[PDB]
Amino acid sequence: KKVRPWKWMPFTNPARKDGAMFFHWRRAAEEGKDYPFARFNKTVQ
Amino acid sequence: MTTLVLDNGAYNAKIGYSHENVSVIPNCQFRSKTARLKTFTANQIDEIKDPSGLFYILPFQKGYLVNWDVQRQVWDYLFGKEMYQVDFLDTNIIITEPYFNFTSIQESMNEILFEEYQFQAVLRVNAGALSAHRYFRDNPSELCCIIVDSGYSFTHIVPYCRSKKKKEAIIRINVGGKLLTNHLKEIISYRQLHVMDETHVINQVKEDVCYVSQDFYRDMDIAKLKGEENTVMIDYVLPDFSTIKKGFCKPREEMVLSGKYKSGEQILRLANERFAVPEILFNPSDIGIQEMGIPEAIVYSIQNLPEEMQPHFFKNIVLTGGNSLFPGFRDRVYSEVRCLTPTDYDVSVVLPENPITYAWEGGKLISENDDFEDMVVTREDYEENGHSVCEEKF
Amino acid sequence: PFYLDSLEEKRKRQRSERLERIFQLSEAHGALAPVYGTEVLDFCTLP
Amino acid sequence: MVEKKTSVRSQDPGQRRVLDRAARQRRINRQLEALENDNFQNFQALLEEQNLSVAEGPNYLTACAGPPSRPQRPFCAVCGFPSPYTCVSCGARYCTVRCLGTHQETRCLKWTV
Amino acid sequence: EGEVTELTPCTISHVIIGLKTAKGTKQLKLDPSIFESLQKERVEAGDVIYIEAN
Repeated sequence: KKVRPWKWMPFTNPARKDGAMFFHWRRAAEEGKDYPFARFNKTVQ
Repeated sequence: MTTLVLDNGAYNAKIGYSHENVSVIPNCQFRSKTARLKTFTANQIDEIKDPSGLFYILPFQKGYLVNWDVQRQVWDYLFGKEMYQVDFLDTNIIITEPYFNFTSIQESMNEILFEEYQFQAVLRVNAGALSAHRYFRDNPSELCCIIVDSGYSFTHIVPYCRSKKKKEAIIRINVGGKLLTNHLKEIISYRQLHVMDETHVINQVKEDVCYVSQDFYRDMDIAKLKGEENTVMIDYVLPDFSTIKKGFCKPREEMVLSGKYKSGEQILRLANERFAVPEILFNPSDIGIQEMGIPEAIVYSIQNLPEEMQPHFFKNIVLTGGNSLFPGFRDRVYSEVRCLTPTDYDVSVVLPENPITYAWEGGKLISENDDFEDMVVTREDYEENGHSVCEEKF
Repeated sequence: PFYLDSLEEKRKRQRSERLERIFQLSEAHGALAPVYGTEVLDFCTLP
Repeated sequence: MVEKKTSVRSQDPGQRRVLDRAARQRRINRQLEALENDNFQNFQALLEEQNLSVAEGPNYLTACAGPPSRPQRPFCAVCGFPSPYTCVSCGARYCTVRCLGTHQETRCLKWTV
Repeated sequence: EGEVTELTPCTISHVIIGLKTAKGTKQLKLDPSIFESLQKERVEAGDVIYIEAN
């Protein structure tokens, strides 16, 4: 019943504008999910 | 304008506006042993890819409330998005209340509703009173009705006559859907191993395979005779969340009578429970409880004062809730009340065709009663009277 | 609330059946007379 | 020849003991409370605070259904089928010698502490 | 015909007896002479009985 392999998955950070693709050891559940730290992009006004 | 009808309990928290949001939204929070102990809310359970071993944080474990924190968190998470469109003073809410609930807890709930969420109006209508109003609107020729609300965590025999409920022939029974689910859990645990404490899959198995036996001792004999002949030994394959995410009763043809399959599932299952766990509602006290069934109280509730209500009471029996979902429940209740009540007095028992959200239907139908503005208590009235106007209005 | 016409009519009809039953049974329990009689037996009987 | 090591957990019949009435009632009460509960195999304090200010009248107390008229049926505790027998030790019911053995091995006087 | 649910004799003007079947319950008034037959048959609440009106 064990199916949940961790995989070296690529991802993109929506906070960036250059579309640079990085990599991360994500789970098998949140594949393609938004970058969680993307909230830390509130540049000064 | 629109209104928000809310019914609340241990298993379900059904909120709905004038047109949509008709579903079985739960009331408790779920914690997954695997998802880093994340605390999920009523509808966020769908985000959990593995509901095995979910720890339930319950605002109600039985008819009464506990740990406001959970209820307020659930309400906030519901309102925060499409469910209710958090706008507060634009519309009003109508909340149900148990038959005999904590006076202090309920008045404090009304206080919180007026203060924090500041609904322009809310009232103290009863869960049974709303169903009574629904039934009266359905049958205007009726003048008296008894509601048998066998909810997932409730069993209320509530009379209603002349648009007023009397607090003498009003019965509640602790044999609820939660008790049935826990008993099925304990039985499966004891008969397959010495310990098993999962809840989410067995709660589904309950509504999937269980049924009310029309002939209890006949089914018992059919189960006592070897499985080669019985028909109630339908096997149920449990979900593993890796090949099939939802359990299911295997077809009668695919059943391998040896009880073992080369596929490797936890299909193990027995026949007795299927019809033994629901009959606790009808013939309790077999396990040890001093709790009484459905029919003897349906009877007791009628013969108090009026010979003019008694006949209308027998004629108007409204079976509702969640425990009335098993097949044969209606027929069994009808046969029992027909054999228990006098012959001369007519006895008509009719369960609706879609009583899955009967409370929401009653609310959506009362939304245009042209008297809700009087039935309800408003912000200023509450602030000025101090729970007195709320105690007056229901 | 008000009463039921069907219920009161059924009550009336079962009461009429009851009255017919008493009329029948009382008349049937006295149809035959004795062959000799209590006084006849007492007169014929000697010490 | 292979020496089969036996178990030493066997209990002496001279030390084994029968049960009583209070303990059976506590067994029943615990089983019912567990069936009512929902967690691993609080509202107790809830009902304590509730009864703290309860009286006689139109309330939960006088609203409880009570015992029924039809007598209690003797259902089994192991398999659930009709049980014409009883356990002389604890009073639990059963329908077959296999059920009695399973009860003695898994249920009889092992959970009462 | 049916199961007894209550026996109450009203030195007896009559006896009220409750009978039960799978069509509903029935309250019956029987002559005190039938109360003797009831007592002799030793019927009580819960026993199934036949009582011939004739």
